Amino acid sequence: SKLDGRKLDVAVIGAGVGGLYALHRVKNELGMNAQGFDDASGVGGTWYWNRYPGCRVDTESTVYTYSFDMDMFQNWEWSERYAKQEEVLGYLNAVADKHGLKEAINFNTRIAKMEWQEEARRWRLTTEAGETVTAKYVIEAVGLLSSSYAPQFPDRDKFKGEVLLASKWPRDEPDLAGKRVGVVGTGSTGIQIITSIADKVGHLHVLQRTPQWVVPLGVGPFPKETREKIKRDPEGFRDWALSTAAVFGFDESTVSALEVSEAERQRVYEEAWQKGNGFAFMLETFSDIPVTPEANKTATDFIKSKIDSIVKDPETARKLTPKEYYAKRPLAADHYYETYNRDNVTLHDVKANPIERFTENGVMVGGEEVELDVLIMATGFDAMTGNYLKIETVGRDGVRLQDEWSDGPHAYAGMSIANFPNLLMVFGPFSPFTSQPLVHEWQVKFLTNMIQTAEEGEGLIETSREAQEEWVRVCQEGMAGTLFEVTDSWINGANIPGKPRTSMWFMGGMGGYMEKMNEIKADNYRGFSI
Ligand SMILES: Cc1cc2nc3c(=O)[nH]c(=O)nc-3n(C[C@H](O)[C@H](O)[C@H](O)COP(=O)(O)OP(=O)(O)OC[C@H]3O[C@@H](n4cnc5c(N)ncnc54)[C@H](O)[C@@H]3O)c2cc1C
Ligand SMILES: NC(=O)c1ccc[n+]([C@@H]2O[C@H](COP(=O)([O-])OP(=O)(O)OC[C@H]3O[C@@H](n4cnc5c(N)ncnc54)[C@H](OP(=O)(O)O)[C@@H]3O)[C@@H](O)[C@H]2O)c1
Repeated sequence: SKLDGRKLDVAVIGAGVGGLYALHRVKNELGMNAQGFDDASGVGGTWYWNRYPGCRVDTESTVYTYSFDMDMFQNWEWSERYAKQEEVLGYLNAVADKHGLKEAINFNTRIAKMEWQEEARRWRLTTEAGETVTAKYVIEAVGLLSSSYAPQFPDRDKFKGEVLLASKWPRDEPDLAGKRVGVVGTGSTGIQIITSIADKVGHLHVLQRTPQWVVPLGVGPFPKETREKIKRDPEGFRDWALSTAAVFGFDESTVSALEVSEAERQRVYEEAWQKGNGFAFMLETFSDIPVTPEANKTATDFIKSKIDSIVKDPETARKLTPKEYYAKRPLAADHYYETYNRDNVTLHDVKANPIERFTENGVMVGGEEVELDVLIMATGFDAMTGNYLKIETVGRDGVRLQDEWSDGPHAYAGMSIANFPNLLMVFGPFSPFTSQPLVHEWQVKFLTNMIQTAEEGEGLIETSREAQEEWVRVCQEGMAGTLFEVTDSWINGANIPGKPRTSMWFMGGMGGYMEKMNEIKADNYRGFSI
């Protein structure tokens, strides 16, 4: 192998949003000998793999975009407000084409192991094919929502049909027309598939373990007026977006739902309902919706009244009504609840009627057979830690990341890990809960500036255990003051049997994150030893 034996300054793991910019920064902007690695055959990460029907971003294309190339930031002709998967993938390919990244990426190359060599001051990487690559620094951009999860029901051998994984959709597009199709899952992926295929399949069986509080997305044209605002001052727009908590293209509300009149609550929620977008409904309306049960109930009572008015069959309306708080990743899709009024859609509550096993012709659900041609798993991810822990990662004195993270992840600022020198993450665990591209850019700029500083001397970046544990503690405390603390979902690991259930996010928003990180940088990179 020509790769075998290669010696790099920087290895970038991943060629999604994070890895592409990380590689551009170290190779093109900083002039380092750097290459990327991805098990995918091309760039795009998320947008390369998730080719399922209806896949689309929930962040407006004004903010789900790079800003580092100011020409593309102001002039890329996004076709609509919320870009579909193919368009995002096309954009990432155009970025990689323009900046010569593909020639510096080793595609179809999975990193199986990385081991710190203290005397050599290098990381030794082993690919799945057994090739050895060394790098002074590793920038790990393997994604928080990249390790697919799907239950394996008994007797799959008996089933004559197809079982598809939405997050690793087949490269040859499946034929769904006229078929009996089951969808397992009603998170963001499931609701996109459901609304995309309901009028194409012969019959759609929605296998719903837990309904969530869906609001409209507001699919529509690209906001020309925001783009005019950007062109006055694209850096100012970028900086404004980063100053918000979620970086979703709006200012979060500072008004408590409980300090206004009932008429104002109704006005605000109706306005947000017509505007669309789940993050806006949860955060642009009032300030305390995911904080107190009383405020949360004003929002869910509103959504419940919509469900009841839309869904013709009352029992179906009740099955679509969650019992949990509105305290998961907020969901949005257009014409969602109306789907259940179709004569070819059946909703199954598979908490009350569990999926028991496969049969020859379908699936057993609460004691009755549901005949299926196709079963689509929209079941999410071993989130946050899944793909980090798939790389055997050996740090100082042989310490294994698998052991360090045995009770949950521990990391400093979502970018470094104590006992793993010169290993930097893009948007790792304990990052802020934000839209990702503009925040990836900010983090990449922060960590590559640390690399450049390290390269002026010894070339060693170590992170303090105490700083890491204090960062983790701040994230735990922030979660513990919200309803996310008492609402199980992938956000706290509860969706994976056996997985530690714990806080894994910084909860102060991007504005608060940057303030903390800038204070750390100003205090001679407190918690880092460079
Ligand atoms: C359906 C879906 C919709 C989403 N919508 C939004 C949205 O609207 N707004 C938003 O902000 N975020 C959204 N996200 C989050 C999305 O993950 C991020 O926006 C972003 O795409 C993540 O980029 P990344 O580079 O961090 O990781 P990824 O996109 O996951 O890319 C990581 C790449 O590295 C590969 N890789 C992993 N391990 C290895 C290894 N050992 N060796 C070699 N290669 C490896 C992976 O296979 C992958 O190709 C969505 C995610 C999904 C799945
Ligand atoms: N529109 C977008 O921008 C978009 C689209 C897709 C994904 N994403 C991102 O990716 C994240 C994950 O979304 P996702 O929908 O793929 O996954 P998800 O939010 O984890 O939802 C998974 C769904 O599958 C059900 N599920 C999991 N295991 C199951 C099992 N054994 N048996 C039956 N049902 C099971 C889950 O029910 P339970 O609730 O009972 O566990 C849930 O309804 C999103 O929250 C979001 O951050 C964004």
